[PDB]
Amino acid sequence: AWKGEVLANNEAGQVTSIIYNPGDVITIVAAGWASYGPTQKWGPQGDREHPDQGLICHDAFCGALVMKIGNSGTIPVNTGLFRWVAPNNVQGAITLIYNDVPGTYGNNSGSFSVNIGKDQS
Amino acid sequence: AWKGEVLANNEAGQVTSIIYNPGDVITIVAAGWASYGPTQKWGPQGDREHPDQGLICHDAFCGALVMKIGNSGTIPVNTGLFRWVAPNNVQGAITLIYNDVPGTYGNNSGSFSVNIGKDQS
Amino acid sequence: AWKGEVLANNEAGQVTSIIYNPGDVITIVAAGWASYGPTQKWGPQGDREHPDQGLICHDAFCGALVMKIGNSGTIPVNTGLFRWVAPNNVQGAITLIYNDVPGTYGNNSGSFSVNIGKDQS
Amino acid sequence: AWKGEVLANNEAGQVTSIIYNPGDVITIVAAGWASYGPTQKWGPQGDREHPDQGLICHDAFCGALVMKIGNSGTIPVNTGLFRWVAPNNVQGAITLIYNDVPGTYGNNSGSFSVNIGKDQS
Ligand SMILES: Cc1ccc(C(=O)c2cc(O)c(O)c([N+](=O)[O-])c2)cc1
Ligand SMILES: Cc1ccc(C(=O)c2cc(O)c(O)c([N+](=O)[O-])c2)cc1
Ligand SMILES: Cc1ccc(C(=O)c2cc(O)c(O)c([N+](=O)[O-])c2)cc1
Ligand SMILES: Cc1ccc(C(=O)c2cc(O)c(O)c([N+](=O)[O-])c2)cc1
Ligand SMILES: Cc1ccc(C(=O)c2cc(O)c(O)c([N+](=O)[O-])c2)cc1
Ligand SMILES: Cc1ccc(C(=O)c2cc(O)c(O)c([N+](=O)[O-])c2)cc1
Ligand SMILES: [Ca+2]
Ligand SMILES: [Ca+2]
Ligand SMILES: [Ca+2]
Ligand SMILES: [Ca+2]
Repeated sequence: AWKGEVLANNEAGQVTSIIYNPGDVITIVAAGWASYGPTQKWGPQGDREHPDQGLICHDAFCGALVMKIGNSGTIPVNTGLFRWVAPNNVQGAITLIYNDVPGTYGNNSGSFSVNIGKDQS
Repeated sequence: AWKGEVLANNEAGQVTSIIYNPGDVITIVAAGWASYGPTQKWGPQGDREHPDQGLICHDAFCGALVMKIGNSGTIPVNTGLFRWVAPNNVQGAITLIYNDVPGTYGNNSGSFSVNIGKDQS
Repeated sequence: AWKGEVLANNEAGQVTSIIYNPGDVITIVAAGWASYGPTQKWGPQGDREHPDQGLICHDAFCGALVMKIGNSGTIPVNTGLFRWVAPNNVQGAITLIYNDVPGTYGNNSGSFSVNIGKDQS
Repeated sequence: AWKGEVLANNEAGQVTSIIYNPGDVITIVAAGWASYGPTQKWGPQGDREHPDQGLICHDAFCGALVMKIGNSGTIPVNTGLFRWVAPNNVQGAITLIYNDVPGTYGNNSGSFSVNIGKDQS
């Protein structure tokens, strides 16, 4: 399995040790408190009240945890995924990213602690 | 595995199908939005700003997800637990509970969607 | 998980650390060479040519690996069990036993090397 | 997971649906009765009394179950593999094969029933 920190200010995202292959089943658990700028913190589901002003993922709130798998678009993670299977032709290294507007990561703070494992299949 | 809803207004908590036995390894993923009363919602980590005025679990925020295993005290769950093992002499049915002050559940709303599975061991 | 040897000459069998609980999924893999008395040795399926009379397990060949769960009757194991759930109401420690006629274990020789693990469930 | 039969008389072996990828943990359980020509049958460990000459796998007995991962050399399987990680740099489809001398498969008979699954990792 993989365990590590995803910094909210890391615009390129945190590459994991997990290479998602066809057929794989994965489980993700994400925890902790982070900010996209304000003097408040939100969990891995982000800020349900903040407008989307050009987020890297339009299917999750500002300040949410998302991922890319190889060459994929952003996929919501939020608090995690339980025994999850990717779409046809989605494969490669999993990168975890804090959901924010491109070029606005410099004022972000905090992190999420994330676990990923491959399940039985 | 078990999947189900934990209602924020359910003071007795939601009993699951998971009977935790000595040696078991479990994974929990919790998601969603709930309130302990106010016209705002919080995720399974609850409200980090709200004081503890007699919460059923003093190790988690008001509005967080917690659990009991058989005859145990409350144990924080928050967003989930990854490949977790219980203390010596903690065993029995897992019950999931919204963290609030006893007798104050009537104004709560929303729910968490929760998955629990037993891992390889 | 558990790994150990089951001696063919051990009439009482080898009690393991694995406690089979309701709902558990287990995998067993057994290997090696043993005899119920002749100079030949057989694997964990035993001797398909030997008559069935007086064996501790009528549903496996003489020289096969079998088990008990708690105080159950004998259950065939043979080369192993893949992601197995008990079809009967059984609970308790797994004991591994060589299948032979009671009182005839003293001329037996060799052993099986066995792995047991609990699977995801 | 994959379940199927490996015929002893099939020199090319049975290609499975399981693609072994770097880091995968697999479990294999094999059962049944087969012959490399004689009237006797043996289990998936084969015949411990048969000489080693000309077999497709020098590290297993004649009549044993072996495999290839992609275009690898033969790898012993015997009764199975418990939570196994490839110790060598191998990737690709698992092919299951009966261990015999090339060109001598036509007098073989019987089969092994095999389960393969990917384990948690
Ligand atoms: C149209 C517009 C106007 C103001 C901003 C803006 O200032 C801003 C700055 C951030 O650090 C930030 O994290 C976000 N966000 O999440 O939406 C917005 C961004 C876009
Ligand atoms: C000492 C005191 C004063 C006011 C209240 C109180 O009114 C209250 C009511 C709730 O529904 C509720 O969910 C909580 N809480 O989470 O703390 C407090 C509770 C205790
Ligand atoms: C050394 C040894 C140990 C066990 C056996 C053995 O299993 C055996 C011995 C007998 O006298 C017999 O009549 C039969 N039978 O009827 O199949 C089996 C045979 C030899
Ligand atoms: C009448 C009769 C027929 C078959 C057996 C018999 O099956 C048997 C099995 C053994 O493992 C064993 O060790 C021996 N023995 O050495 O005598 C006999 C035992 C008795
Ligand atoms: C029907 C059949 C099929 C295969 C065998 C067999 O494997 C065999 C045949 C031989 O002529 C021989 O010399 C040896 N050897 O040296 O061990 C083995 C024996 C019989
Ligand atoms: C010189 C020599 C010695 C041993 C073998 C031999 O091992 C063998 C193996 C077979 O599976 C088989 O089917 C046969 N056959 O029937 O001839 C022979 C083959 C050739
Ligand atoms: Ca920002
Ligand atoms: Ca309340
Ligand atoms: Ca005997
Ligand atoms: Ca042959």
